[PDB]
Amino acid sequence: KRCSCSSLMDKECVYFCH
Amino acid sequence: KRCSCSSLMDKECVYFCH
Repeated sequence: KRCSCSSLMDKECVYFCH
Repeated sequence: KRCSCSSLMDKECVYFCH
């Protein structure tokens, strides 16, 4: 992964980080 | 912060995550 999201419900973060 | 970056050299990750 590019990063680990603080909130797993933060879908844009999940998409960015994966 | 929004997320934790795998590399702090990855500046777009820093800007998105911080």
